[PDB]
Formats: sequence, structure tokens, C-alpha cells
Amino acid sequence: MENFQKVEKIGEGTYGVVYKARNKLTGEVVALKKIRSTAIREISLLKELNHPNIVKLLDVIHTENKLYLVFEFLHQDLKKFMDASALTGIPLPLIKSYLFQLLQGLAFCHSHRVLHRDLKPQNLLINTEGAIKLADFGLARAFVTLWYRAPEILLGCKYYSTAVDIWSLGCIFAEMVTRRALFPGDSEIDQLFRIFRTLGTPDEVVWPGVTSMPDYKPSFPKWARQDFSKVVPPLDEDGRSLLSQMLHYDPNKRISAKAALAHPFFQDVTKPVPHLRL
Ligand SMILES: NS(=O)(=O)c1cccc2c(O)cccc12
Repeated sequence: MENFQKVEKIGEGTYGVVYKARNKLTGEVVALKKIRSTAIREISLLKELNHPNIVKLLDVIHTENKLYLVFEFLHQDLKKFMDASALTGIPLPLIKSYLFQLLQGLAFCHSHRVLHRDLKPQNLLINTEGAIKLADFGLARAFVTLWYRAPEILLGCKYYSTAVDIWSLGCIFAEMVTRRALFPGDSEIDQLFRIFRTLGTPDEVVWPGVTSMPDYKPSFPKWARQDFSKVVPPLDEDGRSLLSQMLHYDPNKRISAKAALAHPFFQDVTKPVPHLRL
């Protein structure tokens, strides 16, 4: 760890503690993640997966049989920006710019067959320039909150797809708009049933094969779907339309990131600058 001076703790990651640190040789300030052969080779692929909307993996230090991941440092995450913007809410043009950029990031990773698997506001990092970036991408395959988990994961599907990231991002889109988490479950069954209460209990009509999933139960209660107009007011019809497609039950029907980028919601997309106090 010789060339890094720890400045402060900035996160208790899923995979260990994250520090702000300075590279004693480059002068660069970085986020240093202390992780705690296949994982080695996986991580190595991620070092090549470079995109403006993906937090850059600067370096991977395997030493003393230990693993440190050196990332690009950003000063703020979406959860904290949302908490700070709660009285007024994030302006819609910024919501739309953030959603657009995240879909670009996703489209990139997905075309390389890399999934995130654990998108959440805490791992979406923002800068003063109006950029937003996906952090911790691909780490889950290389090696707490249920709120953003796709229903096929909850129902015990082991071979899930890139569609899981689209589901998570839909949940985040909803939360930016309403300033409340869409599905704040506190256990797997509470999470599932929150989803069902809003989108309707799924069946063979809307999701062929659902009743054959590993944790599906014929005893699940049967709730009717709510209208989105009740779910994410005052989002306009383009936004609600896009959100509905990101939240399709069947992962095969769920919109892809590339198709989402062509959606009419993005016709008037721009790139505003947020007001960040650092
Ligand atoms: N996702 S996180 O909470 O570990 C985190 C927090 C602040 C900055 C980070 C960063 O620059 C790169 C990755 C994760 C960060």
C-alpha cells in the first residue's frame, strides 16, 4: 500500500472499505477499495472496459495476497445529491440528462456482455461538470439493499441477463422523480410483494414461464396493477412510457439500454450543470 496515503473513509463497500487516498508518485487523488485467480482475471477484463460514464479503474494492486482496486475519485454520489435536492427535487432536465448518460454507460457494458448486477444510487457518482458515472461495474461477477433488485433475481433465476440493470435503473429514475424509493423492501418477500402491489402479481399472461421459477409460489397473493400516473406523478407521458418499458416483468420484453436511448423521452435531452456543494 506503500505509495498511497489515506485521506479519509468515503464508503463501506459491499466488498470492503473505500478510502479517499493520494498517490504519492502521481499526485493523483483516487478512491482506494480494499477487497474484503479467476477474480484476478475478471478484474483484469474490467480495466479495459473504459467509457466516459463508467468510473475508471486506474489500477489493480495484488500484493501480499491482498487486492486493492484503485478508482477514479468523484466527490459526490446520487444518493447524497438526492438527499440534498429533496426540498425542491432534481430538475427534470437534469434527471433526464442523468438517465440518458447512465443508459449510455449501460449500453456500453452490455454490448461487451458485462452486467452491473447491483445498481443503486450510492454507486452512481456525479461531478461538477454535469456528468454521472457507474461505479463498481462487474465487481459482482468477479466476486444489502434489495430496493433495486429485478424480480427474476428475487424469484431465484440464476441465469439472469442485462435486463436486471435496466430494472434497477428504472427504479432509480422513479426515485429521482418522486423523491421516494419506488420499492423499499426490507426482506426478499417484502421486496417482491411491494413490486406485486404496484405492478400487479405477475402471471403467465404477462410473463410466460414465471410460474415455473424456483421461488415462485402459487400461494402468492394476487394484487392488481396500479396505473403509472399514480406511481410517478408528475412525470409526463414520454417518461411514464419509458419507465413502463424499463419495468416490464418479462426480462425478454424489458427495453434494452440501446433501445431506451432512442425513446422519445430523450428528444429534448440536454446536459445541465448541477449545483454541488463539496
Ligand atoms: N461506491 S462507493 O461508495 O464505494 C464510492 C464513494 C465515493 C467515491 C467513489 C469512487 O470515486 C469510485 C468508486 C466508488 C466510490
